[PDB]
Amino acid sequence: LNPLSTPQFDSTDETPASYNLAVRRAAPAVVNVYNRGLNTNSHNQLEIRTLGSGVIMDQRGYIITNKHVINDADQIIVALQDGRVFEALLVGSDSLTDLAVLKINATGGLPTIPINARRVPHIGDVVLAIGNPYNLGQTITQGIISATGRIGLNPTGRQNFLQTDASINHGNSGGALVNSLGELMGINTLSFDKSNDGETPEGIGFAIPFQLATKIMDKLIRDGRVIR
Amino acid sequence: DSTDETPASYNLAVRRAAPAVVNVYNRGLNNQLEIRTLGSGVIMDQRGYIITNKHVINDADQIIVALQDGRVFEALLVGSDSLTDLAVLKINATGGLPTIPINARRVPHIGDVVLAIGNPYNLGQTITQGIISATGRIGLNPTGRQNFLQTDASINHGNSGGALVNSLGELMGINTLSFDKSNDGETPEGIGFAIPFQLATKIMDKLIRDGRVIR
Amino acid sequence: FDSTDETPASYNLAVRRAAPAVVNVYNRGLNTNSHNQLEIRTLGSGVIMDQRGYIITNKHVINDADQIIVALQDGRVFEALLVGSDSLTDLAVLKINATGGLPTIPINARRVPHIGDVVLAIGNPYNLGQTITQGIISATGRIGLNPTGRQNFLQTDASINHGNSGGALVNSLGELMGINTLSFDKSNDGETPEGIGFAIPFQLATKIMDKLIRDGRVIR
Repeated sequence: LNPLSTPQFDSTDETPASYNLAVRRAAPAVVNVYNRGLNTNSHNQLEIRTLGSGVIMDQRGYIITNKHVINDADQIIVALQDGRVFEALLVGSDSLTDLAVLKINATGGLPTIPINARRVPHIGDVVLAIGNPYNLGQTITQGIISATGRIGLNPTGRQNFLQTDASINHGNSGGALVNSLGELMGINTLSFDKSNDGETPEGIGFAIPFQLATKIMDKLIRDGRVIR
Repeated sequence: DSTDETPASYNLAVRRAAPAVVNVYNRGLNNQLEIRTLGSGVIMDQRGYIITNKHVINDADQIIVALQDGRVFEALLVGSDSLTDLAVLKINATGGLPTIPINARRVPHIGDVVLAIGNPYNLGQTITQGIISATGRIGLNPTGRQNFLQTDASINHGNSGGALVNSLGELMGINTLSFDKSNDGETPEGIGFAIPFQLATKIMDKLIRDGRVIR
Repeated sequence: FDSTDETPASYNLAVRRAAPAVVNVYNRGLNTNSHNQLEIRTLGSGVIMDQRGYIITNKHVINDADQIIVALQDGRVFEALLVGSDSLTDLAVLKINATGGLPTIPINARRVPHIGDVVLAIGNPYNLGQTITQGIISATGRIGLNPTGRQNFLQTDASINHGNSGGALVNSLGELMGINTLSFDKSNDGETPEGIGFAIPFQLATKIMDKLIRDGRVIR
């Protein structure tokens, strides 16, 4: 076999501006989550009661999602972008953060979300939201970090939310907010649909910061509940 | 023009692509000709044929095309295709019309930055920015077997038939519909669909040659 | 892969440069039951244009105020005085009197917005607190008759909501490009428009401000 390498050939065209690198790194670890409930008022068949997204946090099969998504589920289904579908067990949940942890049991290696514990999110950072709006299939939307928390009391009622204008819709809750490197910045929350005044908000969404999310996950895995 | 290239900008894509995107008006008799609906169109190649969506020009008594340079021409229908929702128009202008950049070698990738170019609410040509959000989508309607690019570049009534382009100004798609199905009153945000350019060019060529898509 | 040494794409430089000079503006209404609390009649934003404490906002934000309150991102809160307003351009100028230095918005008088330029909108949507949203310049005025009825609006798809009016639209260098105003929120067909917002170009806004400061009003 010839010991010398052959030239590698590459595109002859200019490179389009793109966040595909972040997508390739992060999106395989973001799953579609389905809450199925027995329809008691029919023949007890399972049906999708609500849906959202989730993030595979480690190779063992632990997944973070939102508690409201999986509340009162008779069966929780997790679908990966490679086509695999699993039934998940509920490990635990925390109402104070609206986070829940699921566990799946898989034979083949699981993709995991990139996490850089030393990365500090900054206002103005470009972010991608990854989730399953309206069950159309995994969708990537792009925005920036609009705020990283609040000092004063405010309409979210919270002080540590990330805020973003990456389009968030029903189905995105529990999914990932990542930066342009594919690093997890947060877990997207429920969508903000209507203002107190009755206006339709545009480009206003919230996420639980990743540092808090991982801390809560670890507690739920270890103890099955958050003791404070 | 002495254009200042300093700020972060997609003006390069705009200057290359936007002159080739036209405003399309579907006018019907009343007493007189009123606008029934409107959209956009893309001047595709040196031949000067314009692509738009069939739903934009359907049942039109008169089709008007307005170029960004201020000229206004009646357009004549070359052909259309219901399955792909595409139509091709010709205008009676002399040649040399600005054309959209097209790169047949380019594969749209999820995450690519894109600009939507069209005429939302008859405001005049409008550029909005997003990314390719997904590929191979059946669209707003759950039943179909067509393939769409999905984008979060904001599109509104009046964008249909318009261009979706990348940072190079290359045509990625023809914007076609916005997802608007609500669960319980909320408004879907940032979910729009476009016909991939590769399909649009294949259908255009068939309509130019045969006047219809022969299947 | 290992992304530790990689740098996230960011417009934080523009935010750090411009955001401190963008204030929350509150139009307070006392009514009968809110004499001793802040009941908000109207919500908006404003831009500190110079160290003296002159602030640009929109006239509709401050119309009919019993009191005008301005809050800075550094936590300072001031009573603001109405210096003047211009109905034609829907601009108003406020004045605050502060002991400590004030942040001012970056201005590059030679820079002009171009279609496709990346922009950040900075304001106080829904009283959430200062919020940065990102879009591009969608249009720079219109030559002919159009649905805004005006010819000089910047149009942008940076998300704008109630509370943003009077705030800043800045480019990637943090330079002021315009003053955000009301967005297109409901079409005649009953649809909800997305990504259609308008701003007054900064050159026009600065001219109006200068006149209002000098005369208390635009003299024709």
